[PDB]
Amino acid sequence: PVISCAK
Amino acid sequence: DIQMTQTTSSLSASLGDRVTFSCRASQDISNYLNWYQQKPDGTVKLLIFYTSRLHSGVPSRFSGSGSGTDYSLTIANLEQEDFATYFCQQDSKHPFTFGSGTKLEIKRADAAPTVSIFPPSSEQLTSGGASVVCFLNNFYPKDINVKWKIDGSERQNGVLNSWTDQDSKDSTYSMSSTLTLTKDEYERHNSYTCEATHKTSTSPIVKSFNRNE
Amino acid sequence: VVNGIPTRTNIGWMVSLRYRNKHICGGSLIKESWVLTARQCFPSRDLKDYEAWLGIHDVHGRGDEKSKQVLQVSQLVYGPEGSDLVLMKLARPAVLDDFVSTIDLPNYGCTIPEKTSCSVYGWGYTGLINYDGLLRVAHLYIMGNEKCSQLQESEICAGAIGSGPCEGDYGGPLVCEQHKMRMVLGVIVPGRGCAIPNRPGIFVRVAYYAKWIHKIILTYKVP
Amino acid sequence: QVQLKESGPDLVQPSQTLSLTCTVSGFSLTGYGVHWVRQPPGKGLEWVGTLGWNDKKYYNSALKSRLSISRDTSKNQVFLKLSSLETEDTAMYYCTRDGGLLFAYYAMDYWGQGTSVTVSSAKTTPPSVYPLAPGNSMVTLGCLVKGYFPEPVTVTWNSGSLSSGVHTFPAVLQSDLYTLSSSVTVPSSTWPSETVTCNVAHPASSTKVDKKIVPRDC
Repeated sequence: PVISCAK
Repeated sequence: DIQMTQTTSSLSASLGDRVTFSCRASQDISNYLNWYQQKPDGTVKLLIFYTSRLHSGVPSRFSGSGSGTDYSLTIANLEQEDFATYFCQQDSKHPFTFGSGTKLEIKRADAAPTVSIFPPSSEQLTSGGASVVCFLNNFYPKDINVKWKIDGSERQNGVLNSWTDQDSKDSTYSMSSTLTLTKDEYERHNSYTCEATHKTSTSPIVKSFNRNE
Repeated sequence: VVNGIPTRTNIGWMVSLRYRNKHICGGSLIKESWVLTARQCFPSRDLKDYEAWLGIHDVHGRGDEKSKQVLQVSQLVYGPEGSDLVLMKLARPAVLDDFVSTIDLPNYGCTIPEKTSCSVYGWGYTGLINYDGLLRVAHLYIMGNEKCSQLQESEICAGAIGSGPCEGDYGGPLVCEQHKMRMVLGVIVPGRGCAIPNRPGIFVRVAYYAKWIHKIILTYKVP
Repeated sequence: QVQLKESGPDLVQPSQTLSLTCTVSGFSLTGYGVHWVRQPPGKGLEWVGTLGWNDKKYYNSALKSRLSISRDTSKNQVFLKLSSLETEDTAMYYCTRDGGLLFAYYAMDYWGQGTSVTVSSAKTTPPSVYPLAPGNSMVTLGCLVKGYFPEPVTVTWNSGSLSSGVHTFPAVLQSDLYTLSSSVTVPSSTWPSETVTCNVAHPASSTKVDKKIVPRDC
């Protein structure tokens, strides 16, 4: 659903 | 070293007042001046970075103002939590430097100190020392001066003063003064006086005892 | 930037895009040879018109005599129709450093949490007399899209205070931190007004073209 | 959230070397700088120095010749060191964060709680407790807690009974030993008829003295 921006 | 001068050491106010603090730099800082709040438990918070920019959590009654050398911080609608010490600091040149701080106390009706003297106790005299204790309780405002006289001639060495933070109940202050002495010299003299000069009277409050009686 | 503050150091991923020996707008360095900037930033198609300046605090480079790097623009790669995005290739590659550094890019498709604290940097319009030339920064917060349209999946909403990026700041980066890593999440493109308070800016969502960017980097080779 | 805590010893001796550690969380020392600030007992804040996001070091001017700052990015810690310690280095030491590269100012926007650091060569010493007795409606008594080390000392009256009319004053030091005093104000009907005694505890010497306040026999 909500995907993270930091790797 | 860039010298941030903060001339007012304390500043008394009441709830809802507009209160201002200021710094003056020894040279142009170009708006590189920050303000912090140190609460009585020692907690420090950032209030304002650059001259006027407000930090993310800071309630909106704070603001900044200055340029060149003269900068200042004000609180409209003073609230209880705002009673703290306020510090400024310059970022122009390394090394960063602070100002002496301004402690914001709570205003109150003037109060005359309760002055109370005590001779050196028996225990201590057998031990080899002599100490006279002069208490001064529940006065306002904090400014107060204490002089010791040993047979009318003033002593300053070995005097030892201490001051309570502002009382959380009756908003007064309080101070101890302890003249400390050798037994040998204590018993060479008779009268022992502490004098308290204070806004609340033009004539100093004197509390005395003679070693005879 | 209007109503920003000057940076204390020179930001390492910041590039001053120079059009005909004048700074026209901004740009963020993402690879040793690749700069990401906005479409509105290239009036001409002749490559000899442009240079790229790195490792500078001052837009004329006055302070940063030991750290500036001027690189020629080898090629323009144009983003998809509607992106307003331009990947700039450099002739010789940037020499990485403390004063010159890359900025990481976000995972493809990511939605950045609302209220995230972000930042815009640029040497653009200050609104004030005597712009000292020093790089500037403004602090923004991610917001909901409905707070802006009064939106496409290629745009994000961020606002402050009444401050923001303005003319001269375009093609510069929106920079946010999550999980202790700063990425470039939007790119500054001309919005309705400049630094109008209570009117958040629209940025083109880097995360929506992030996969596109790697398709280019893997394809357009450098000498 | 952004957090910082300071954690070194709290008592060191002159000519030694202080070693403090700042343990950060919520941010990465690579994009943010850390500042040391100290505060002598009773004075205002003093900037000690800083380690920048790029490992550049700037020091307070009076301290620079015996100061040092370092960091481990993997261990999320910034290390303070102060050589050739003076008594006057006694102060609370905080650590703080920059705006780093995201915010690009040098203001300290997050603050540690502090850690107390005391410098002296005193030997642990218990207090001598003397009673202060008068020598008209109210009467004020109190007791003097002389020459002890180190802090602290907890003072009560009638084991917590007498609470209201107390004033217990901050420790001040006379040369290298602390002196303290307390005062208590009871109705003259309370004293001497009833008992007033001050209770004094000095944990660092496992001392716990009571002492009753009695009128003087002239």
